[PDB]
Amino acid sequence: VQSKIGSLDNITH
Amino acid sequence: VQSKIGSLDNITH
Amino acid sequence: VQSKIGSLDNITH
Amino acid sequence: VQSKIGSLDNITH
Amino acid sequence: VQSKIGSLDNITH
Amino acid sequence: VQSKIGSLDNITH
Amino acid sequence: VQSKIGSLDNITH
Amino acid sequence: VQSKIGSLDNITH
Amino acid sequence: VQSKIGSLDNITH
Amino acid sequence: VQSKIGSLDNITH
Amino acid sequence: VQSKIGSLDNITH
Amino acid sequence: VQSKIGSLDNITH
Amino acid sequence: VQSKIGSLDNITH
Amino acid sequence: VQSKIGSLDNITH
Amino acid sequence: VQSKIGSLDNITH
Amino acid sequence: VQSKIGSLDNITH
Amino acid sequence: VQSKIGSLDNITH
Amino acid sequence: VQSKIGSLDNITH
Amino acid sequence: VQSKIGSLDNITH
Amino acid sequence: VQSKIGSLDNITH
Amino acid sequence: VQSKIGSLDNITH
Amino acid sequence: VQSKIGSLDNITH
Amino acid sequence: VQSKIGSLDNITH
Amino acid sequence: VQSKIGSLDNITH
Repeated sequence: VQSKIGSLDNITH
Repeated sequence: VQSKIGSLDNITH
Repeated sequence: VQSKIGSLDNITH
Repeated sequence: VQSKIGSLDNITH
Repeated sequence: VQSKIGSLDNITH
Repeated sequence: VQSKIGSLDNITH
Repeated sequence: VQSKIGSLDNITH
Repeated sequence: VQSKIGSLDNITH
Repeated sequence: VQSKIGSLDNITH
Repeated sequence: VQSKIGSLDNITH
Repeated sequence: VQSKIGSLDNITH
Repeated sequence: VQSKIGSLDNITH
Repeated sequence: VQSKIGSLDNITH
Repeated sequence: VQSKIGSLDNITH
Repeated sequence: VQSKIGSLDNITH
Repeated sequence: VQSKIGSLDNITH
Repeated sequence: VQSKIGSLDNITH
Repeated sequence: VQSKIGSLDNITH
Repeated sequence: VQSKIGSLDNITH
Repeated sequence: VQSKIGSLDNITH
Repeated sequence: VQSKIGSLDNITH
Repeated sequence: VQSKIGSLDNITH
Repeated sequence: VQSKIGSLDNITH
Repeated sequence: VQSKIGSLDNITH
């Protein structure tokens, strides 16, 4: 509700 | 409800 | 509710 | 679950 | 589930 | 669960 | 009852 | 009852 | 009852 | 069995 | 069994 | 069994 | 079972 | 079981 | 069981 | 179950 | 079940 | 269960 | 209900 | 209810 | 209820 | 459900 | 559920 | 549930 997910998994390989 | 997903998996390989 | 997740796992390999 | 009730009964006299 | 009730009964006299 | 009740009965006389 | 309601599931293998 | 309701499922293999 | 309600599950393998 | 399961009842007299 | 399970009842007289 | 489980009852006289 | 009803109602006006 | 009802109501006006 | 009811109500006006 | 088993009802109005 | 089994009903108006 | 078993009801109005 | 079992097994040996 | 069991097993040996 | 067991096992040996 | 309700079973072996 | 309700069982071995 | 309610069991061995 009225929320934001910027990211969950930011993997740099 | 009135929410935003910018991204879930941002993989840089 | 009215919350934000910037990130959960930031892995640099 | 992630719901909302603005009102149920709006009675005027 | 992710629903909304704006009102149920709007009664005026 | 992550819900909200703004009001149930709004009665005026 | 024995449900998956209003949830998010992210799985990276 | 034994349902998947209002959910998101992201799977990356 | 025996449900997954309003939850987030992130799994990285 | 003879239940009101996940229902909405609105009765106005 | 003869229950009100996850329901909403609104009765106005 | 003959219970009110996770329900909302609103009664206005 | 092996019973007798002589009468039930004897009403006189 | 092996019983008798002579009468139940004897009403006179 | 092996019982008798002579009468229950004997009302006179 | 919720029955009228081997009973006698006498109603006078 | 929800039956009238071996019963006697006498109604007088 | 919730029955009227082997009982007698006499009602006079 | 209002029944009777005279016998079930009559074994002579 | 209002019943009677005369016998169940009558064994002669 | 209002019943009677004369006997259950009548064994002669 | 998977019950013996109002039944009679006689087994002789 | 998986019950003996209002039943009679006679077993002879 | 997995009960003997209002029943009769006679076992002869």
